[PDB]
Parts: sequence; structure tokens; C-alpha cells
Amino acid sequence: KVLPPILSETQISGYTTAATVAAMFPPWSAAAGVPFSLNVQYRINGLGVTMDVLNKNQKLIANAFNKALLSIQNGFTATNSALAKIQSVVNANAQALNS
Amino acid sequence: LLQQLFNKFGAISSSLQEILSRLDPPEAQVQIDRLINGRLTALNAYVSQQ
Amino acid sequence: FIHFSYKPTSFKTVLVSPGLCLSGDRGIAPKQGYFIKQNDSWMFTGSSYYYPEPISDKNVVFMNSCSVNFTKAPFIYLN
Amino acid sequence: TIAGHEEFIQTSSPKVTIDCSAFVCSNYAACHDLLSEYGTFCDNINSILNEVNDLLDITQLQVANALMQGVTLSSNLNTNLHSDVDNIDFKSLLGCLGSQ
Amino acid sequence: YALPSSGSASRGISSPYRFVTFEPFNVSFVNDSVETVGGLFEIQIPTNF
Ligand SMILES: *[C@@H]1O[C@H](CO)[C@@H](O)[C@H](O)[C@H]1NC(C)=O
Ligand SMILES: *[C@@H]1O[C@H](CO)[C@@H](O)[C@H](O)[C@H]1NC(C)=O
Ligand SMILES: *[C@@H]1O[C@H](CO)[C@@H](O)[C@H](O)[C@H]1NC(C)=O
Ligand SMILES: *[C@@H]1O[C@H](CO)[C@@H](O)[C@H](O)[C@H]1NC(C)=O
Repeated sequence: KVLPPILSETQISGYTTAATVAAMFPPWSAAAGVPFSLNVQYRINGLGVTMDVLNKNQKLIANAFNKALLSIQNGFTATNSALAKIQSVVNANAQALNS
Repeated sequence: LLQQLFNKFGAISSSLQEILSRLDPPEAQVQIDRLINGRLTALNAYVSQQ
Repeated sequence: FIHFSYKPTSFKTVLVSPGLCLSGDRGIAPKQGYFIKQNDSWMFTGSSYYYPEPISDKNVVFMNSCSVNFTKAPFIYLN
Repeated sequence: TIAGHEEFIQTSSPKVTIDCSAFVCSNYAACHDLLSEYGTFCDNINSILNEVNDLLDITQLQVANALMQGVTLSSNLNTNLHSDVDNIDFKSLLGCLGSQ
Repeated sequence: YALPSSGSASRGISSPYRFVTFEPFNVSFVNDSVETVGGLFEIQIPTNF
């Protein structure tokens, strides 16, 4: 038989929800103290980018941010390597138990 | 691992002295080989765990 | 291993700003702290302890522009 | 511009339990009497699979602990109202949270 | 497991085993706002340690 784990998967859903919302609203803990796009500007600043253009191209940066997130979302189509790595786990377990 | 020296493994006794003092020598090897196979299987399982 | 850690024991609710847009289209942001308002003066506090202090150039990082949601401070050319 | 890409990391596996004597000698008492001289062979199988399932539980509690160390939340939050900051969309990342 | 003690001496038919929810971790909560109030955010700053 296969026993269920000790925590639900909805509990780990709640834990990733808390760790995602910890970096969006006060007191901005997973954003490390400061607000979110403030922290993004300081991160791009530390690579060699002037704070002038980060203050000047802010909505373009946030649009590209949304676009990257959406293309991540719309890409689980039959050749995603992450889905292959998830399906390998299930196929390996099923083959070992049937054998 | 020490408790495997008192299993019979299909033989008539787990003591080697009782097998070597109650059977003919061609009739004893068949019972000794079962003890040998069981003890070696136990040692291989232990070594894998380590 | 023995691990020693910082640990608060009392809190206070304050209102903070994360940055100021200064006269001449400049900007300042705090370092490891927040811009607060004490007695109608812009001050700086550290983020692990409440202690307001003068806004020097050791508590800020300067920018020759400013972000669109900074707080307005024309009276601040201070130390 | 800003490029996005995801990775996957696996942190657990299914927890398989085996009843040893029902696999070997399912219902027949002649087989159970014959298996009772192999002794502690089914007990070692049970103890190894039990210790594996214990390790799986310990890693699951560690992952759940790391996501929750030092996160303080507003008790007035509501994900149906607050799923957006600085025009960056977080609707697809949040589950349910708040008080209703 | 919590038996009915001598002060909490029960007079009915119930079991001393209780089937509950296992919830090992939390978040600490603050009573503040999520949007800026007059340009300024609320925050909780330690004043002793
Ligand atoms: C600036 O603040 C205003 C009011 O809080 C808000 O509507 C706007 O989205 C903010 N913009 C940025 C870029 O932070
Ligand atoms: C939250 O969980 C923690 C875990 O240590 C526990 O100590 C605390 O009592 C819980 N608080 C509430 C409100 O459930
Ligand atoms: C604290 O929370 C209570 C209810 O939980 C609410 O009535 C009160 O207004 C809150 N205080 C502040 C300062 O927001
Ligand atoms: C912090 O708390 C301790 C004990 O409660 C007290 O003796 C000490 O004076 C406090 N610190 C300040 C700065 O009030």
C-alpha cells in the first residue's frame, strides 16, 4: 500500500501562499524590509545599472515582469522539462510496484 | 544480527554440533548448506544497510 | 553548536516612508532603516530598533533622479 | 528586458508499506509455519521501510518549516482584494488567505 | 488523548481519544493596513530586545 504523507498538499499550498504574500505587502519580510519594486530596482542596480533609468523605465520593467510570468504560466505543453521530471517520479514508482 | 545464529532456515537445527553429531556426513552437508546460505544472506543485508 | 540571536521584546507602531524626492529632482533612500516624521522633521530610524536620528549622508543612498512614489521634502537639505 | 524560467526540484516520494508475511505466505498456515523459521526477516523489512518513511516525514516538516520562519502577515489581508502591487500581477501565485 | 479528569468528571459515554487537525506552523499576525495611509505605511519597530 501507499500511505499518505503527514501534511496535506493544501497545507503546503498555504505555506507557499504565505511566502509569496510576505514580499508584497507591509512589513515586506520576504522582500527583505523594503517594498517590492524598490527591491527589484536595488537588485538591478547592483549588477551595473544606473538608478536613473530604473526610475525612468519602471512601467516597462513591470510589463516585462508580467509577460515573463504569463509565458511561464502558458508553457506546460508536452515538452516542459519540469513536467517530464514530475512524470518520471510517478512512472518510476508505478513500474517498481508492478514489477 | 546476533539473533540470526538461532534461526533454522529450513534445516533441522541451528546448532552445528547437533547436525554434526546426529547425521551421516553425506546427509549432514545438505543441512549445513542451508545454515550457510541463511547466514550469508543475513550478512549481505547488513552490509548493504551499512 | 550554540546559536545566539537578536530577539525583540517590545514593539511600537510607526508610520514610515521608504524614500524622499529632494529639491532639484534629487532622491534619497535609507540604508537599513526607514524615513519617519518626528516633530514635523524628517528623521531616520533603524529597522531593528526605534531611535530617530539626523538624516546624514551615512544613513542614505543618493540618486540623481527620484522614483514616482517618494515623499516630498523641499525643506530637506539637512546634514 | 526581464526573462523568466522555472525549475523543478523533487523533495519527496510515495510512502510504500509492505506487509511481508502476506506477500510471502498470504493466507495458508503451512506457509506461515514454514516462514516462522526465517524469523527476523520480515521484521527487518518492516523496520527499514519504517525508517525510510520516517526520513520522508522529517524532510517534509523541514520544507514546511523553512517557508514559515519569520513571516509576519497583516491580519487585514484578503487575497480576493489584494493580489496586485506596482502593476505586477500575483493572481496566479496565491491560493486562499484572509478571514473569509 | 485527554481523559476526563476528576474536576472535569464526565457523566456520559465518550472516548478519551480525539481525532483532531495537525497544524504544525503558523504566521504571526499584525493589526495593520496593506495600503499606504497618507503616503506612509504602518510598521512595527522594536523598542527593547
Ligand atoms: C504609487 O502609489 C499610488 C498610490 O498609492 C498607486 O496608485 C500606484 O500604483 C503606485 N505606483 C508605483 C509605481 O508604485
Ligand atoms: C500557531 O502555531 C504555533 C506553532 O508553534 C503555536 O505555538 C501557536 O499557538 C499557534 N497560534 C494560533 C493562533 O493558532
Ligand atoms: C486591532 O484589531 C481589532 C479587531 O481585531 C480592531 O477592532 C482594531 O481597530 C485594530 N486596531 C488597529 C489600531 O487597527
Ligand atoms: C527592556 O526591558 C527590561 C526588562 O523588562 C528593562 O529592565 C529595560 O530597562 C528595558 N529597556 C528599556 C530601554 O527600557
